[PDB]
Amino acid sequence: ATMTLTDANFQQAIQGDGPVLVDFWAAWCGPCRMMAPVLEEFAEAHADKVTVAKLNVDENPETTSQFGIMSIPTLILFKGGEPVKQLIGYQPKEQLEAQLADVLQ
Repeated sequence: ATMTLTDANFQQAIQGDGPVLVDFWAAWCGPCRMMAPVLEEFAEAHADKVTVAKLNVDENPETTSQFGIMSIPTLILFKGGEPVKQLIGYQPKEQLEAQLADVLQ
């Protein structure tokens, strides 16, 4: 699948006609430093059923600003440019994969 990306490629990911998990963390956020390793297992667990596309939020102001993406750790799931769902805060796997099941199903 996809992997870590930057601003001009955020778009070129989210436009795609498949589950693009955009994995918003940042270089300082205490809980995102603990969710990022949780989100490494959450990459592996379905690694080619979903794009996972991790980035340091501050580097991509584009469309981050539009969807209120200062609440990091944040996880938007896109396809076709359309965010079908958006999750925030350190959810465990059993809550994340449950909420996100509506694209893993």
